[PDB]
Amino acid sequence: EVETFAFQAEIAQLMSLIINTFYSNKEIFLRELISNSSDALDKIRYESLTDPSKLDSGKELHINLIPNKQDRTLTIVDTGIGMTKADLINNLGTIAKSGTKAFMEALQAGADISMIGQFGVGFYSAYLVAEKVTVITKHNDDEQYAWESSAGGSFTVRTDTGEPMGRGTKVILHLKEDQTEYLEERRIKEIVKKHSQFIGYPITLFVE
Amino acid sequence: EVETFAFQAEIAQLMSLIINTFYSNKEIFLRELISNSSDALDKIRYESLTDPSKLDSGKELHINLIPNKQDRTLTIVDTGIGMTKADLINNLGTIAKSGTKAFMEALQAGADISMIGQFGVGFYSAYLVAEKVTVITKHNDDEQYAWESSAGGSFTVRTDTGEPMGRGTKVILHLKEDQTEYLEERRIKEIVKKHSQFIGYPITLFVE
Ligand SMILES: COC(=O)c1c(C)n[nH]c1-c1ccco1
Ligand SMILES: COC(=O)c1c(C)n[nH]c1-c1ccco1
Ligand SMILES: CN(C)c1ncnc2nc[nH]c12
Ligand SMILES: CN(C)c1ncnc2nc[nH]c12
Repeated sequence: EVETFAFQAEIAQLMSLIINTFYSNKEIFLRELISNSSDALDKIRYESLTDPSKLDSGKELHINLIPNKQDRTLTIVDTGIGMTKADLINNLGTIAKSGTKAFMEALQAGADISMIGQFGVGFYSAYLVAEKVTVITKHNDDEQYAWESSAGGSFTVRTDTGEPMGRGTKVILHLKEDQTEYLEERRIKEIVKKHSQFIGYPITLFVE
Repeated sequence: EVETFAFQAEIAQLMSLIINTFYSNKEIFLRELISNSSDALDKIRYESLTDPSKLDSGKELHINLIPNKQDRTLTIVDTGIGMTKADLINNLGTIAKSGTKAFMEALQAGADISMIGQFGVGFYSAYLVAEKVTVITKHNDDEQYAWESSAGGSFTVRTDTGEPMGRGTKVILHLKEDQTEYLEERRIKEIVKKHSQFIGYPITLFVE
């Protein structure tokens, strides 16, 4: 069963801005997603010090970058803390409303699209390069979900019946037809080397 | 009763490096502490969406910068999530060991002291400008503590019997005698305007 939800008007606005504004420096989407994964991994690691059983769903704390040309997807996989249904539908959600607003205001004031991360909404930078984003995620306290949006003002969530992931998050970027350079090994290596050099987790770039 | 603890050898190393290395761009300590406060405020705000009673210890989410020339202190106050005794003594602690190591390695490799934040140990940047740091903190689940260190390989923790703070963290920087410019309104304003422009919380600079 697939549930369909309306983004709040402000997030829809933001998504449309990212999609519509002419902005050539798109590569920053990857720094933002890697950094999102890094924060999710910090959080699970932190929680684990006071409750070791939080790691029963897997001990390795890592980030995998997985390009697939047949499918035209770039997937960022982490084993961080994962997201609950309430995060997907409500909490993220509420936090994104105020980051959006602040980010909008700063843009009017000459700030730049690359600064999206300072406003806690870097995940939406994925729409610089993706026509569709699917997010698979498993939190310890909850079941595995698939969230999905091509923007246009709505998203879906359903319980996921794919390969079970243990704990973590997979962001599957369905790339715009003119953004396939982000499937290329030397392009991804360049981008990681330039913006994500000091991430405190191993980042494995899978080959095709 | 005052408990005295030994820093792990690696944190002592890091503290000594920050204290000893010739490095003129000291102002970055303030961006790091403001950013620490911002993350503590994000965390309490996040937790509050699933448990509103977490805010019974105060609803305002803010950052105050308080200079005092008589005392020669600059205090960064937040109402974020606060720290428990276990954070002070163990958890921070364990997380700082690996950030330290990575930060050490990057420095050998030509990275710069200003990059300390990428390695989760920006709090120690306070020793660029402070001969002594006192940290007062209250977490919902625990009592109010005073932590204190002048480096030299040890720190103390005691239960604090000062003004009760509700919930949050006060970082009191006892400034080195040659670092009093950080007590000055126009200097602090300059620094906040330059490095902390987009923080998503009101930052009030108190006057003397
Ligand atoms: C990995 O997914 C996300 O970050 C996400 C989803 C699925 N909804 N809203 C968000 C979000 C909005 C702002 C920060 O995160
Ligand atoms: C506000 O205080 C701190 O950040 C703190 C204290 C009191 N111990 N270790 C830390 C710390 C080490 C690394 C990140 O945080
Ligand atoms: C909210 N948000 C950005 C996220 N939450 C949990 N795990 C994630 N992995 C990548 N992004 C994540
Ligand atoms: C670990 N750490 C950096 C901190 N934890 C909780 N509250 C804080 N306020 C400033 N820094 C904080």
